[PDB]
Amino acid sequence: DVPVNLYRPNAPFIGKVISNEPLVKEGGIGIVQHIKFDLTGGNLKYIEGQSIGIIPPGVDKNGKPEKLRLYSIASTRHGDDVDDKTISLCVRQLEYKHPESGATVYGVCSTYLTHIEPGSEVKITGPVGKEMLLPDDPEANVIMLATGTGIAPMRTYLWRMFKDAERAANPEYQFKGFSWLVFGVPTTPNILYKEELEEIQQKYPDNFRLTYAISREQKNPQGGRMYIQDRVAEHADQLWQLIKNQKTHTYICGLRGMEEGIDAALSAAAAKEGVTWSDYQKDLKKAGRWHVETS
Ligand SMILES: Cc1cc2nc3c(=O)[nH]c(=O)nc-3n(C[C@H](O)[C@H](O)[C@H](O)COP(=O)(O)OP(=O)(O)OC[C@H]3O[C@@H](n4cnc5c(N)ncnc54)[C@H](O)[C@@H]3O)c2cc1C
Ligand SMILES: NC(=O)c1ccc[n+]([C@@H]2O[C@H](COP(=O)([O-])OP(=O)(O)OC[C@H]3O[C@@H](n4cnc5c(N)ncnc54)[C@H](OP(=O)(O)O)[C@@H]3O)[C@@H](O)[C@H]2O)c1
Repeated sequence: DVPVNLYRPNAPFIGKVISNEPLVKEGGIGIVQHIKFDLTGGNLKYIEGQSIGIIPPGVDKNGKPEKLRLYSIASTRHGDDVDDKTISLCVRQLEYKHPESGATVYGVCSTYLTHIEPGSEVKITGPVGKEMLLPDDPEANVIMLATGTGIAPMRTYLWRMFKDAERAANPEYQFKGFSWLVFGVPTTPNILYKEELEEIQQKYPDNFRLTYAISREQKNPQGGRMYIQDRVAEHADQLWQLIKNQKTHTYICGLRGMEEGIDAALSAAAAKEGVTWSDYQKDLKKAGRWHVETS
């Protein structure tokens, strides 16, 4: 049922870029682009939470062809236009200062993508992944913890759940549970899809909660910059109480250094009721209700 590897690296699907739009507003840090590709002419199908690979042109320092890089799909299975004809990505241009050099280094595939022009042909593979799938149960509770581009799979869940056109297209999935997104980014201008996320909260106040952790505009109780683990700590009991429901699913996507703080917070909450979080968590993973995707 779940589509996987309809296209592989040795024979990728060649899709055409339809649009490449900026997501970081003025005054924000870095570049993050929402890129939409045309899937017509191929049979690439996918579902929420999956990823696709992108093979950039060129060779590496050793003269070897560039390998694919994975990107979390940012659109629902129907595409942003709900026409089953496209797929979108949320790509940050990777750039860092070279060790003891000061010179900025630019990621190969992400620079290629963020600067790509509409009409360009791109090699796509996939889809891949069965670790971040959304429950078919419309009554489920969905906790979403994300940082930066980790918002990608969350957008696919939230759009399917709350977009008017999606609800009209998915008679089998009329969401009426509770979803809570805790999103961490450095600045307000960096809140990806801010306008749309807030529109959902306004229209579905009883079904969607939105919490931000803005590091350059907020500080935690300790005086440090506000990060996602700080928000989880702040609402640890509320989160634990929700997680206890057998119908609750939790999704974590973003940097590889966020789970540690998250676990510390939930561990203290569960310990109050004589529960060892590490063990409970293991059981949640085994049951397919604790979804993590970081790097
Ligand atoms: C399952 C999955 C989903 C992903 N989803 C997304 C997504 O939705 N959006 C997105 O933008 N990215 C996503 N990524 C990351 C993506 O796959 C690429 O790794 C990213 O875009 C960088 O690739 P690049 O080709 O631009 O950089 P490359 O040319 O491949 O350079 C990367 C290399 O630079 C070095 N490096 C990286 N960071 C630093 C640093 N901070 N300091 C010093 N050295 C460093 C490392 O040696 C690294 O191997 C995802 C990754 C995976 C595994
Ligand atoms: N499938 C996957 O494995 C998957 C999928 C999608 C994304 N990703 C990963 O997620 C990352 C997205 O990064 P981005 O560039 O989009 O992020 P970003 O916009 O630069 O920032 C995200 C926020 O996280 C903060 N942060 C730093 N260390 C943290 C920690 N240990 N715990 C929690 N927050 C921390 C940052 O701090 P400051 O404000 O102080 O800078 C910032 O506010 C990528 O590196 C990508 O590899 C992985």
